[PDB]
Amino acid sequence: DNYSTYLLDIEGTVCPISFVKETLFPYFTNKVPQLVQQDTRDSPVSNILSQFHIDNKEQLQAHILELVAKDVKDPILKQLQGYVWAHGYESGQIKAPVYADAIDFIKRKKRVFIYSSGSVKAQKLLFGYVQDPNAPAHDSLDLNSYIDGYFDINTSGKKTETQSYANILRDIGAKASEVLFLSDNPLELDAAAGVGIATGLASRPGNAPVPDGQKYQVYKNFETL
Ligand SMILES: [Mg+2]
Repeated sequence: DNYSTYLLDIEGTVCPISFVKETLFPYFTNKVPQLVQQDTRDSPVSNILSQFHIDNKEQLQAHILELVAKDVKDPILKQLQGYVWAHGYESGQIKAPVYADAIDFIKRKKRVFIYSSGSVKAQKLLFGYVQDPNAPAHDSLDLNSYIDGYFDINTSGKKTETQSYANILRDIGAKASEVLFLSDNPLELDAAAGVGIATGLASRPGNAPVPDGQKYQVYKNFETL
C-alpha cells in the first residue's frame, strides 16, 4: 500500500472517546472503597496502596477519588487502575470497544504501532480484551498479536512535541515519508508533520467537531486505507 508503517492514536481514533469516562473511570471508582477498606498488609494491591503515603483509610479513599475527579496524572493511581482494570478485563466485566473497521485495519496492515497518553502496559491490556463487534457480550478478542509496538509519554515524550515523533521514528526504523499517523487531535498531527510524517485526521461519532476551514485529510473510517 501507500505506506510501509502506520502509527495510531487510541482515543477518538480506534476507540470511542466515551469509553474512559462512561466505562473505565466509573468501573474503577466503584471498586475503590472495597479495596481500600479491606486492609491486609501483605497483598500485591497493598504495596500499590502504601505508595500514596496516606495511612487513614477514609483519607486514602477520598484522595484516590479526588485524583480521578480532578484527572490527576499520578503514577501510583495508574498502577492501581491497571490492577483493577486487569481483573475487570480478565473477569469479562469490561471490554474495549474498538471500531470494527479499526480491528480489520490492524489485522491487515503489516506494520502497526500505537502512540497514546495511556502507558504501554495499559495499551497492551486494552488490546488484549477487545469487544467482538459480531457479539459484544461474547468473549473478547486479542489484537496484541497484530500490533508491532506501543509508545507512551514516558517512552517518547509529549504528543504535541515534534521531538517525540523523532524518538518514535528512531525506534520504528522507518523513513518519515513511509509513515502515516492517524489521530483526532490536530495538534498531534502538526507535531508529527514537523519531522515529515504523513498525517490523517480521524473523525468518529462523539469527537469534537471538525472546523470547515482545516488543512488535514479527514478519515471517518479506515476501510479505504
Ligand atoms: Mg485521541
